[PDB]
Amino acid sequence: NTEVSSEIYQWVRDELKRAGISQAVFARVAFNRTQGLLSEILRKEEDPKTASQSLLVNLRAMQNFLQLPEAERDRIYQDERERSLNAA
Repeated sequence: NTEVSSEIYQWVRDELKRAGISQAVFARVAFNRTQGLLSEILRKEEDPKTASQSLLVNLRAMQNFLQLPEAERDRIYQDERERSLNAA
């Protein structure tokens, strides 16, 4: 109804295939922490019902990001090279 369901994992797969970006990006914008973790979380696909504390927090952040408007995600997905260097 309004709880953390398996849809969270399915959303990430759909968002990644729809948007068309690397895991490093979606992982940095979804839940900044450490690369490679998203792989283990997606591989197991364990439901929050039988998930750990650290796991529940991961899906919680991913949900808020997916719930946010596309306009916001677009600005985040685009803005990557904030420190755009210059050629002398």
